[PDB]
Amino acid sequence: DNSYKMDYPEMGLCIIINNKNFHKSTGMTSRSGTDVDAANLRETFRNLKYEVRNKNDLTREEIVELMRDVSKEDHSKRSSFVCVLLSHGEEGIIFGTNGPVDLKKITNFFRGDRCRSLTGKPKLFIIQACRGTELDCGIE
Amino acid sequence: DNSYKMDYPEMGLCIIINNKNFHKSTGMTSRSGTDVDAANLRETFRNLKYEVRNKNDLTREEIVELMRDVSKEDHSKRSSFVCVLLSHGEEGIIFGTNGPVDLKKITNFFRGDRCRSLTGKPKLFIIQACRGTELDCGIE
Amino acid sequence: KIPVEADFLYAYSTAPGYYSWRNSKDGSWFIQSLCAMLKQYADKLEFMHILTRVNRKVATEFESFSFDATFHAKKQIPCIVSMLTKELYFY
Amino acid sequence: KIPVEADFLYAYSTAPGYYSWRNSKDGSWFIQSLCAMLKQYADKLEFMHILTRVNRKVATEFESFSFDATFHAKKQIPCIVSMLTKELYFY
Amino acid sequence: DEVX
Amino acid sequence: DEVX
Repeated sequence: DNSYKMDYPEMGLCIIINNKNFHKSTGMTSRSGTDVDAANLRETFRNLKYEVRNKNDLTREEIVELMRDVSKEDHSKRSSFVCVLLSHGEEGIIFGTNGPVDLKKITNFFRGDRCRSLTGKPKLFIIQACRGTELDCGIE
Repeated sequence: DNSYKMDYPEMGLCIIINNKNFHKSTGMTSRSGTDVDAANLRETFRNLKYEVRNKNDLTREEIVELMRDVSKEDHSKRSSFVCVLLSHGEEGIIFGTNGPVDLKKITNFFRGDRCRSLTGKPKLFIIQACRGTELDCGIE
Repeated sequence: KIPVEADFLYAYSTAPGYYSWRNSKDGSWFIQSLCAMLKQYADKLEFMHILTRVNRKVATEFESFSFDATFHAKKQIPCIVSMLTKELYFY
Repeated sequence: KIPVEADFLYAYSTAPGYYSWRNSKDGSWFIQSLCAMLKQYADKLEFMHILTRVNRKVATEFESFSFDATFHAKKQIPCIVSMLTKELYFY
Repeated sequence: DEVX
Repeated sequence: DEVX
């Protein structure tokens, strides 16, 4: 066998964290049009048979809180896990409405020893966020 | 078309930088058995029809010097470019025999605007080197 | 026994260290290009190949426009980071 | 017009931030596993799929041994980083 | 167009 | 076994 077993009772969960409005004090500007992405992703993963859950404008605390809980759930009858992060960010960092969260932190909740229900199953993280401030000028 | 054109007169160049012995003053230990990797990679890429070039124990300066020159060459009749780095390192850093070289530095020599002869062609970097000091304890 | 970091896939919208583009009415370049390729290819291609399609689309069909010279005519390339152990098919 | 960082592929021997293993007589786990898969599959599989094979091999068939408890029984997972725009076949 |  |  060389391909992931996708015949489990269910394709799995698809968590979409869509942050559009940040606290004034963070200095972070609103991410317009992000609702279009979240609506699109929701419809696409629905037809792929994933149980989708949209969460909007979560604080750093809630983001971690959500990941912690999603990991403690039982994924025995689920084939895979998908997490989509739509927000501001920097290298290895994604912004909660009230402040930054380092990726590694929420990623660890799903690694081998931690989320044994997903062990051996594909954990996919789709991230729409900045990774710094460099601009690509292109060529030709 | 959805696959890279590999019918150019030649498959391309394959640069293998194999560092085994570092200057005492760097505090870096010898990378035993790395010769086996360089001999293996040399034989494998030979049968893939790449023009292979083994360079051993280069100083940080020479590494950059080599990349700079390899980029200025004309790759018009070459399908792709392969660079193999065997040495010590850390996140985004690879060690020359006399000191560190940041990856980004030698990578830029081959990006779009710089190496126009490779533009649109696959530039592959294979790296055998440490990326930090974390250890993976595994599971199950 | 297998690595704890294994079976992970990070599909980034942009390359390491770079900005990411989002359009006020159309959505981000990455997401709209990802959903489009999933719809057309989820039942035909392996996942690593689909994302590659997404790379070509974002890289090819998008270019920023702005009155601010510093941000005008900028490109973007998504970054796939795979530590998967097998091929992934949604069917 | 295309991105300047496009059409790059970084095949790392280990994941971000981790050590990489090398054997004194056999060679590094990554390289010996890469050359083996190239030999068997260069004429049959697309490059992204071959590296995936290499991921499974390194992840599956290797485990460090040492008298030093801190380094004993450690695993490793290679990390593929693709910004390629198309599929890569050596034939 | 805007940035993230 | 050794480390890089």
